[PDB]
Amino acid sequence: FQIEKWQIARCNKSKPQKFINDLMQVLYTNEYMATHSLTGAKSSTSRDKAVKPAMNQNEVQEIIGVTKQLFPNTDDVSIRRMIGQKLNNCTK
Amino acid sequence: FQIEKWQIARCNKSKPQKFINDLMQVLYTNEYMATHSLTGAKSSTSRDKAVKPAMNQNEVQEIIGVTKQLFPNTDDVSIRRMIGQKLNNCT
DNA sequence: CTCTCGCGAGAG
DNA sequence: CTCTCGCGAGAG
Repeated sequence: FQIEKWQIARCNKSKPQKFINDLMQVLYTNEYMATHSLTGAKSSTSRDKAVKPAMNQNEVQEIIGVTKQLFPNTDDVSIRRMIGQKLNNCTK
Repeated sequence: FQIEKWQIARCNKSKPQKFINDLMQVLYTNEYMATHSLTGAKSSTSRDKAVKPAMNQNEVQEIIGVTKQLFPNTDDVSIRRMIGQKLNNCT
């Protein structure tokens, strides 16, 4: 699993969160992003509810590497939160 | 309100979050940080308990300014989240 | 305390 | 859709 330049060409380059919003939209359906989390962990505030399965960690790490290449001043922890932010803003 | 170099000098320079954690512990008591949020916004979740009041926004901008001088490639909004993380760290 | 991290309101 | 930003479990 390898993100290509033609996928990267379609994505806002002004800001990392904007790049992530565009790239996730190129790679994934809305239904997929609404039903998965970054890590598959239970939310501290979800009691006795379905736990969303994790993204493919190979796809996560490719997403992070491509983002890091275009945004050298963003770091691992920030890009992870940004992928989570996009996933959190998708509804079934 | 101005942050002095003697306060900056007591702080980890390796990572912005470590710097912010050190800097805020030099400026504020644990109990102050325990009981404030960055902006004083009402929780999206716990709507019953009293709302933690905001930090002083002048102090916030002086912290972001001093952070930005040492970590010029960290953006303003990340620094705001890091100030938030450290307040949360005191709860 | 510290970090990571899924979630939510409510206003753009 | 998109952002800011507070809660809070669990492992460290």
